[PDB]
Amino acid sequence: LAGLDTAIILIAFIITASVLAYVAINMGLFVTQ
Amino acid sequence: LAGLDTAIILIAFIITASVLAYVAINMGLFVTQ
Repeated sequence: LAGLDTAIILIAFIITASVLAYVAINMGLFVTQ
Repeated sequence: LAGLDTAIILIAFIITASVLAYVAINMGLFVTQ
């Protein structure tokens, strides 16, 4: 099925969103300060 | 995002105001003397 496939792609794509926010926020506070 | 670029756009122009103010006050401080 894809239900177990989609759930795995979900966790992966969610982490890459967290890393993107981790860097984007950091660079936000850096150039601001 | 309009937050990072604006901060750089900001600092790019605040630098410009500093250099113009630099040669501005230097202009008056000379001619009056």
